[PDB]
Amino acid sequence: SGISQTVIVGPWGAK
Amino acid sequence: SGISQTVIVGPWGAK
Amino acid sequence: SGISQTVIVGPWGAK
Amino acid sequence: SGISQTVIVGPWGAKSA
Amino acid sequence: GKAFDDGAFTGIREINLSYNKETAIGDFQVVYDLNGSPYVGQNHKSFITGFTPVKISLDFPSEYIMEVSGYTGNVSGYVVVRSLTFKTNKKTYGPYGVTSGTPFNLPIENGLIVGFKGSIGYWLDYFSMYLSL
Amino acid sequence: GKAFDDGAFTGIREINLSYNKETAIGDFQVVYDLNGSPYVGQNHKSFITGFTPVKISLDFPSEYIMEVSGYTGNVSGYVVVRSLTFKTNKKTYGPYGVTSGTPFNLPIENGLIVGFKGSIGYWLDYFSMYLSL
Amino acid sequence: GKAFDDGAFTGIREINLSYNKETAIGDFQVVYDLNGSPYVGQNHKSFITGFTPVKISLDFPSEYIMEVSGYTGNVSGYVVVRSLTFKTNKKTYGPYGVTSGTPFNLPIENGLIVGFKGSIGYWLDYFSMYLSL
Amino acid sequence: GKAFDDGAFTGIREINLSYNKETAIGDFQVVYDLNGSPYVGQNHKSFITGFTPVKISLDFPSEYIMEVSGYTGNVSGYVVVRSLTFKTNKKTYGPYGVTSGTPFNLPIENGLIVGFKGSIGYWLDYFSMYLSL
Ligand SMILES: CC(=O)N[C@@H]1[C@@H](O[C@@H]2O[C@H](CO)[C@H](O)[C@H](O)[C@H]2O)[C@@H](O)[C@@H](CO)O[C@@H]1O
Ligand SMILES: CC(=O)N[C@@H]1[C@@H](O[C@@H]2O[C@H](CO)[C@H](O)[C@H](O)[C@H]2O)[C@@H](O)[C@@H](CO)O[C@@H]1O
Ligand SMILES: CC(=O)N[C@@H]1[C@@H](O[C@@H]2O[C@H](CO)[C@H](O)[C@H](O)[C@H]2O)[C@@H](O)[C@@H](CO)O[C@@H]1O
Ligand SMILES: CC(=O)N[C@@H]1[C@@H](O[C@@H]2O[C@H](CO)[C@H](O)[C@H](O)[C@H]2O)[C@@H](O)[C@@H](CO)O[C@H]1O
Repeated sequence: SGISQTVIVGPWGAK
Repeated sequence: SGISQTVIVGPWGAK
Repeated sequence: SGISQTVIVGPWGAK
Repeated sequence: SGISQTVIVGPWGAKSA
Repeated sequence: GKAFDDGAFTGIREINLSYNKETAIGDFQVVYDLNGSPYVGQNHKSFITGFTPVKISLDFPSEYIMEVSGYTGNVSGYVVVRSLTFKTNKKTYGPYGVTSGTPFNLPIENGLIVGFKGSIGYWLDYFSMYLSL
Repeated sequence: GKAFDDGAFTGIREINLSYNKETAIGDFQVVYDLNGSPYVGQNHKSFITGFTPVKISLDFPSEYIMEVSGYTGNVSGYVVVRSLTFKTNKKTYGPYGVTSGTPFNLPIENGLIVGFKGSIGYWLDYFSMYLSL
Repeated sequence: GKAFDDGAFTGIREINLSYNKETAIGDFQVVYDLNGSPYVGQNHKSFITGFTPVKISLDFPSEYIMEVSGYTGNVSGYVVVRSLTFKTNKKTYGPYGVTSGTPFNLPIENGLIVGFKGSIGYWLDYFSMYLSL
Repeated sequence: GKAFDDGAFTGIREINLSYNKETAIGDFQVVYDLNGSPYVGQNHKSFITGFTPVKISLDFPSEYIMEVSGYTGNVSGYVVVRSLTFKTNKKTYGPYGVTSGTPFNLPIENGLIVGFKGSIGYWLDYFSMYLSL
């Protein structure tokens, strides 16, 4: 709740 | 500037 | 959830 | 530019400028 | 095509689009959430008509899109978006259109889609998405 | 007082507030920018009358607020925001109200104020600001 | 003094500062979190010594700073940060230094402090904070 | 394969990967920028050898990746990333690997890639990217 977050996109490759 | 920004991904389709 | 977040500072005034 | 940005509030203390 | 840019909002409440089983995506309209209230976006329409309308109503702020996928390909000499599929944390909506051409997908591990921009002529030429936390 | 929360927008175009040189800040209303279009915010009105109106029109997009300062103090036993000052990259608007009490200030090195929330009874009880890049 | 800029990180794990009950804040060092691992920041030191060291160890991830407040005033002719108080969701650490001069406070409703920048000569001259979601 | 997650940083200064013109992408390592300082990321290696190494040295801060593309395909029974191409605002690096299979691409109109996560066995199984302003 104290850790900063970031936008993450993906995976691409093996599902 | 006074205009807020946001991440934008794409385009997908016609270059 | 699906509601986008924004940093919010305050408040200032009474509590 | 290739440097990531962040909101920065302040300064508090001596006048910087 | 005619470019459009809805800008960024707080979330997505409903997506209205149209397609033709023999061509591609035609119209595109999003009902966004704007600080807890619905905001009806412009209806970005094709230069032609004769499309089948579809309404994707999400149970906004519990339901949200996690992956957008589809196919781009030629139609009458133009590269366009022929199909789109929307996968949420609750259900999969689609595919709408023609699943022919080159597939593409934007899976999101963390973050939200909060806006769209693109261009539509006879069909949806291309589109981009605004992402935020 | 009655709580209010405008939410987050794209920027600020104009701020309309009222004050009384003997008491505190009263009405508060903002015209925000919403992806290029003026968004007329709700007028958050004091429970009482007798205030003096002030219109702060910014040269949106080039002009934007860099610092918000003011004073919080006691009025009739209620602790409220007595004065407000807005400093932009072009000019200083204010002080409006009574510059007496405990000062506070929020200077911004990087980022933008994109929304306001707070509470207003007879006067502005308190307020918070949304910040974004 | 000498300016410093730690930049932005993932969070804050520990803060090490020093002060003198007769003057102001002296040294300042932060142990940040960097993607789940501790990152020891540079120890920004005063040009003089004789300060009382203080270690503020947070129960990272669950404990985080919700408000930073303090006082700025003159010491030997220089305007400096004389006192600092950190309030987390679990405890209040402070006040360290001299609670004299003009107050300032930064309460946070949503978001996190992820970095610091400022300047220190004989004492902490000024500082700013990086904020993020 | 073995999963890795570098986390998020301030930018990218160099990418060190390996490939085999007959199979797919192998090793993957990144030198990120951490608030002005090079951060040497862990070298995520393939379980096997025989790869050709490549060093992509970007002119950080002026040069940054604007589009990542590649091909995914079947190699010895596994779906892996066979090719990768990085396009910046100054040059196009690649294609590295085998341009066979199904292409994919992530163009960015606004924002930066600030980190990578994924998995590597004999080859690069899959990967994701952290995005930020
Ligand atoms: C009925 C009402 O809203 N009255 C307003 C005051 O509100 C009270 O305020 C205190 C704090 O100062 C506390 O929040 C009480 O629960 C609340 O009812 C206050 O808003 C004043 C000043 O603006 O105006 C009315 O009297
Ligand atoms: C030479 C030096 O660094 N002196 C320190 C002071 O710094 C000066 O500070 C003023 C403001 O008070 C202004 O910014 C000058 O440009 C700067 O050189 C100051 O840091 C004091 C208090 O800590 O210590 C030295 O005197
Ligand atoms: C034991 C090991 O990690 N072997 C590697 C392969 O991994 C397997 O991958 C599949 C998917 O393709 C699934 O995740 C299995 O559980 C997993 O063991 C794979 O990484 C290949 C290609 O790089 O190399 C090894 O064979
Ligand atoms: C005149 C017009 O708008 N025609 C539409 C097509 O637009 C052209 O599209 C290409 C790319 O495919 C390029 O951008 C060119 O400059 C445009 O004029 C295209 O939108 C087509 C498919 O929807 O419909 C035509 O009406």
